[PDB]
Amino acid sequence: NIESGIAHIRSTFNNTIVTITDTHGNAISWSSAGALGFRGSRKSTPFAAQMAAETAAKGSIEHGLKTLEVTVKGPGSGREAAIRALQAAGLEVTAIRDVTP
Amino acid sequence: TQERKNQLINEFKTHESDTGSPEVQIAILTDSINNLNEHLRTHKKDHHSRRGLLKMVGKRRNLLTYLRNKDVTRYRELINKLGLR
Amino acid sequence: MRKYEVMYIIRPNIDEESKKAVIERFNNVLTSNGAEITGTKDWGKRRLAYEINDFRDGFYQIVNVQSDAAAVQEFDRLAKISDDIIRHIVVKEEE
Amino acid sequence: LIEEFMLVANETVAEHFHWMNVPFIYRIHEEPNAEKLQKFLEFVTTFGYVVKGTAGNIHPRALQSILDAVRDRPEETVISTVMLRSMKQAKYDPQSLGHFGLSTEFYTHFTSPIRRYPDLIVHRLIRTYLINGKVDEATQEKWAERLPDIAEHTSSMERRAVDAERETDDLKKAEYMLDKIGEEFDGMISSVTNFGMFVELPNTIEGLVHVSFMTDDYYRFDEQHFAMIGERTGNVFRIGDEITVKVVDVNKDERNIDFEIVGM
Amino acid sequence: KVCYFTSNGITHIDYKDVDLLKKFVSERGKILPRRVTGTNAKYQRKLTAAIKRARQMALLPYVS
RNA sequence: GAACUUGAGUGCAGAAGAGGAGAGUGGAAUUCCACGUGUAGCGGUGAAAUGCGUAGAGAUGUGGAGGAACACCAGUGGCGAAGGCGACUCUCUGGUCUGUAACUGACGCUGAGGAGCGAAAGCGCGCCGUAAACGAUGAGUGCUAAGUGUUAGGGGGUUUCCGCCCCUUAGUGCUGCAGCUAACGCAUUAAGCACUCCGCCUGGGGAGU
RNA sequence: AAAAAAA
Repeated sequence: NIESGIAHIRSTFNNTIVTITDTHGNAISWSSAGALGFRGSRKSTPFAAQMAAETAAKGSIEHGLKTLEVTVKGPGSGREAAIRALQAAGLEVTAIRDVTP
Repeated sequence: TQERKNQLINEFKTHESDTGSPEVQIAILTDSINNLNEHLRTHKKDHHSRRGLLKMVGKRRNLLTYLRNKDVTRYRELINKLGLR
Repeated sequence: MRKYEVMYIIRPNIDEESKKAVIERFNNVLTSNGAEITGTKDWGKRRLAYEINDFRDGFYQIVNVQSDAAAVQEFDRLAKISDDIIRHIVVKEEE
Repeated sequence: LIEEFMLVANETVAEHFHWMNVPFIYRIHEEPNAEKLQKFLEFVTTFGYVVKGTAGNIHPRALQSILDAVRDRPEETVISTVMLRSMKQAKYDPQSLGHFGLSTEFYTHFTSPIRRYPDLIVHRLIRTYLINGKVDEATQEKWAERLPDIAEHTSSMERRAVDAERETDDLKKAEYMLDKIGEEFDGMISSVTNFGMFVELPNTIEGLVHVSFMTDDYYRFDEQHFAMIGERTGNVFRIGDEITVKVVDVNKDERNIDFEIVGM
Repeated sequence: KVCYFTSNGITHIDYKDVDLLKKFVSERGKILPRRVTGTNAKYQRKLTAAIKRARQMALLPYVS
């Protein structure tokens, strides 16, 4: 049971993972386009991004999260939708970060 | 430093307003050379500094040579006082 | 000697008494090594832009001094060692 | 100055008649389209902003807080333009539904009855309800029957007027520039469609630049990052960029103006 | 497009003035180019040292 | 022999710089691993195979490989003799530019040989040290239309500084006369017109043998 | 392609 946390979205060209953690980086929950049953083209899409983002977000709200810091990696098209999806799930987003090298 | 430079000028000037005499110039150069030789003793691999030195030494030598042909007395006085060969 | 501006961040998890001890210690370090303190501001607890040694805030001090390298370099040496001063920066003032 | 006075007058009249609970005409502005706004909120996340709101229920203040932040930046014209593309239109209506753009729940037009029929109606309703004191049920039922048709008609006539005024502006804008052939101008990239590029000159005159005139490279429209991406030369033409352009084809009849990429 | 530093008679930018420097970074933290802030090259360089000195002492953030 | 100040240099004032050697420190990546949580896919994708893994992977946090570099700024911008030189701070240190002329009074230029610096080399920090180590153009000096941009200064103008205009020094670009050129081109950063000194060439192979 | 508001 924790309130504040980070959401590490990895949107690649092939897949969207979404982990959510605490401030110490311990995984609270996660979901992904592949674990959403999307396959091939669909895993790349921003539809599958929001699906995974919300699937893990709603998993985090069970543990009782409210505020998320986001961190993004990878060049995929999913970050845009996924981050809105964290706001649309209910969780308020503060600091955005794009940690893409 | 500028205070050192101000001592040196007063010590070696050939009249009151003189800063442009070889005596003066060589004195100043002599100090800069001794300070930079010291710099290079610690920082051996500081090549770009060494190039600067080599030009300073050159500037010295040309002034001394200049002095030597102008007035040999002044030339002797100056090399003794500074401690050059 | 030449003007410097010594700015450091004391960790946010200390008492004001312990804080004053740090300032006095480090102002003593500088003056002991032949510095003279012209100024000593205190910005107070500010939020850091990022997390330093797992602290999200810290007590900014800002000491103007006039000294030789030895003073500043001694401050630098001890400010590294000290676990109270989490970060610092010496800077020359450009006249 | 005059804007603010007319606004407070209009709000005060609208508020009074809301609390009177009689049939009245209002000037409403709905909340923005949730799909278009969704694309806007994504778009402003490309730059690292976070808007404290959802696409269903965004507060006007949140959209102002973006507009303030971007002031004097490379993300100023871009954001502002995509915020408009998510905005709607205002219309008259008998129901007090609020004015999103002015962030007030009570708005009507009272202050221009020479030139707006809904202002002449408000004046008659003021004379009916306040001056004559006629707040009987039969008077209300008569106005309640008449106002919806007036509101819908007048809102249609406003849109028709604005479209016509713009059409004539764009028409005479070409007429002005039937001698600008060749003359280069330093005007910003105002829009990037897939069929070319649209460049506003400082004086609010826009013109087109197809890949037909993007002669150097085979550019491509990145929707997510609102921009033109060339590959053969490796170029980048985002929106809001200060660039140079030349008038080639002012065809007045269709109200076309064309540019060419002089450069950036 | 004017140089803020020339315009307002400023000769020395200070890495301690956080809100002054803040006008010359993006939200992520990226130093905004001369072409967009209209700064003079002289000051752009003074500005950039200051921003980096700021960043070191956690007055400003690092990029994205 | 004497005299001189314009070349050269010293003062004095100011200026800019990723110039050099030290020595600390910053954020980051990167990812060998050890382990903290977590738990089913991670994927590669023409999209599938190809891999793979629950014995906990991916994603994820701190020891940590700790060795490398410094995203924005960043500019055919700056500095350097060249090769080069870009996080921040301090320490030590080299050169250049502008202004004033207080001083010296030709102290200057070039420079075989020599010495030093000097890539991936090539190879045991050492040697090696040849090098599209080719803006394909030696150094120094003076002279010979313009126009325009940019970097670091100076003088002036109105004008409150700013701003905007004029003049000027040094650098760095673009365009362009005269002249030069086989042509292409170069053109006050000359490949023009001159003088000093150095390096170098004399058909292609054979042969850099 | 084009928001309020004003004309």
